[PDB]
Amino acid sequence: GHQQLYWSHPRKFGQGSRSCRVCSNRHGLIRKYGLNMCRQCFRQYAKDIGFIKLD
Amino acid sequence: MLMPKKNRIAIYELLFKEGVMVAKKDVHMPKHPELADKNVPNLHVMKAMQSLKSRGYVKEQFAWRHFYWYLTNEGIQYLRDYLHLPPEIVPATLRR
Amino acid sequence: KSYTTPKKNKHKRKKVKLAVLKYYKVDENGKISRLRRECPSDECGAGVFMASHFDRHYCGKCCLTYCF
Amino acid sequence: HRIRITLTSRNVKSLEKVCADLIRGAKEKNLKVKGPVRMPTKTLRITTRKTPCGEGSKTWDRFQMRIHKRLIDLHSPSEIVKQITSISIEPGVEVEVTIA
RNA sequence: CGGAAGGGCACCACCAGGAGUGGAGCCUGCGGCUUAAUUUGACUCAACACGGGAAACCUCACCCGGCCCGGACACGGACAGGAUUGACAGAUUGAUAGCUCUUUCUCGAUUCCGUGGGUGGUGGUGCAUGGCCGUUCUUAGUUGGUGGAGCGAUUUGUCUGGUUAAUUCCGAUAACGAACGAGACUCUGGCAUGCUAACUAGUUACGCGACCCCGGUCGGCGUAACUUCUUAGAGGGACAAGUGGCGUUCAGCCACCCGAGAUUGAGCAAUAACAGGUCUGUGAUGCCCUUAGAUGUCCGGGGCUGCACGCGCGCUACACUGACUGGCUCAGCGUGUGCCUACCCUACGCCGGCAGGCGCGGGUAACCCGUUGAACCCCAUUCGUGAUGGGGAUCGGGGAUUGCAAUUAUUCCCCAUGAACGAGGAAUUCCCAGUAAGUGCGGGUCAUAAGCUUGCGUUGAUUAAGUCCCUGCCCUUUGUACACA
Ligand SMILES: [Mg+2]
Ligand SMILES: [Mg+2]
Ligand SMILES: [Mg+2]
Ligand SMILES: [Mg+2]
Ligand SMILES: [Mg+2]
Ligand SMILES: [Mg+2]
Ligand SMILES: [Mg+2]
Ligand SMILES: [Mg+2]
Ligand SMILES: [Mg+2]
Ligand SMILES: [Mg+2]
Ligand SMILES: [Mg+2]
Ligand SMILES: [Mg+2]
Ligand SMILES: [Mg+2]
Ligand SMILES: [Mg+2]
Ligand SMILES: [Mg+2]
Ligand SMILES: [Zn+2]
Repeated sequence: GHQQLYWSHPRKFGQGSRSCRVCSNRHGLIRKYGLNMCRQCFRQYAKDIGFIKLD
Repeated sequence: MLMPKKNRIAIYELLFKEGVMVAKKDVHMPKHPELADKNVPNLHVMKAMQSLKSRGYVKEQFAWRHFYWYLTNEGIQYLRDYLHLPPEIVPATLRR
Repeated sequence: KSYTTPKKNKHKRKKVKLAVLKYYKVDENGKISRLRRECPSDECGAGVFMASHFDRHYCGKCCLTYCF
Repeated sequence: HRIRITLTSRNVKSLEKVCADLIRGAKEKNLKVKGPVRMPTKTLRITTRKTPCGEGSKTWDRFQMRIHKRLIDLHSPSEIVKQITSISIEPGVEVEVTIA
């Protein structure tokens, strides 16, 4: 049966377990301090979150 | 979409009791957190609330990974006589 | 894409008129009875019935099975 | 009778204006207070390739986020110094208060 | 633009040098071959350890099979005498996918059938685009207004000279007044025995304890001062300020005193551009393609690792300035128990050669790991110029961990095997003071996880204070039949 089989595959780990919290994209993720957003979205939102480039 | 009508009226019941509706973009996650009283996944639905949008009953915005839907005056009039509510049974929108 | 055989045929519902006629005893004597077996289901007490084959019994909402 | 507040923020001047106008009130509320003791400031560094694709010179931003934190001690009864917990608050500073 | 001239500049140029690389083994990316697929983008600088790209599954876009609709909505149909959900056997399948087949049950307007339309797409188009990045271009360059010279395109201002890192200033002056860039600016480094303060940082005293012979040691225990060490705030500090030359005695340059510093390192970065890269970051996106036998999506397996060759970034080395084995003794950045979300960092006790395992504890952190007992270095053994105890590729057998699953060996261990390699042709890269180079430690990636990258320390030089020879850059003059130059 499809209803008991469509979500039985374990993605409890791996990069398939994770996605960008703006993009739903699976590459370039920054898990440092639980940002969980891709590198380009973090580039977009770094000043808004509060990471100031001063060095 | 196939779904019990009991799950369907639980969805519209929450859409009444607070005149908005928020859903994470996930057609795979087991159940809605606010609607844990019922056996209703986010798979079991967001697309019917899109159906209310496409009929005109809600208006949709989609932030980062989260749908938001807003009830309309066109939508309340339909939904109350879909869930067989009188004009006495009203959301927080009609009450102070 | 190319393919191998014709498509796998979908299961079809065999249309039977008055699908309750396999079930009850209708006679001029004032009686009513059940041809098939009643379900021992806990959630469905005495409402619905089994699928009495020549081999085993099956009830639907509870997916219940009693063989021989 | 001994409470301790922890002031944590990112901007140092609006942290230390709260950290000063609380102590100025605490000295005129006739207490025995220990002043600002400053924990080492936590700099959060993220170095990221600037380019969305993999083209160009290999350039990197070094984004930083400095977080500053103070401890203030009060040898005071509670309601004597429960004004300054909820007054002189600016939208940047989080307060973490303990007693025991 | 010049294999034209003049004036300057830059270790992505050169000199003087240093380490190398190109030679070998292996890692990894690219091409090529092969293949069901070996997904794809990028090809001088500005593609080639790049896409944060260390892919077992997922990722995944590629291939071979099998499910699902997750086709909104509208109209017309059938439809409670049933539109249609779901299913245990048994075949069938790869499979406990009712996926189908035979048999009947269940469920109840949620549906399904068609017709329009819509949705989704790591499909295409970066030669339609946005945003972002890179590059021209790390050099000093760029532009209005008003006035002047030209019919005009244009030019002047924006400059003869001196000077500067600088279109930086003095000065000159048909220009005058301005704007950006440069500079200023913010962070970072160095300095304060003066300020603020410290039971989550200590120092010094004093009391007690332990060991030795009144004293010495103690990160052994504890409290009266203080903030030197530590933390991080407020200030101070340095300006070519002082002296002596050089200088239109200007702008400024050289040397020296006094002193922590007489040039710390970055960030930001103009106008104009480029068919540069990205549609595979995006629910940024136009158009096109596809849309139920799907280019949607899911599951299972495989590939992205395939191997006659070529290239690039790297790691290990070719040993005695070394290797092995004991002993000794010093860091600085960090990170750490997660909305989803399972996965943290570990002190210490015991079993085990070892990876490991079994128990109790701390830490959401200047509190516990931790005084981060790091490596190199230093002292003592064994070696002895031998492809040797250099080197550790390749390969065999076994043992643990993570994982649903490791075979094409995930990783780590143990034993054994012991290859090339004797300092690398033409050629060629990076760099000048805490620099190169050696050396380890963090972070990212991470379930398992560094030959990569980004940071951090530790040890610490040779040579240079110059030039335009080479490669390029800037300004002026000049020539031009070039102008997608
Ligand atoms: Mg030079
Ligand atoms: Mg040379
Ligand atoms: Mg080589
Ligand atoms: Mg791997
Ligand atoms: Mg798969
Ligand atoms: Mg795969
Ligand atoms: Mg997309
Ligand atoms: Mg382009
Ligand atoms: Mg092009
Ligand atoms: Mg590959
Ligand atoms: Mg040998
Ligand atoms: Mg050896
Ligand atoms: Mg060169
Ligand atoms: Mg890499
Ligand atoms: Mg001529
Ligand atoms: Zn993103």
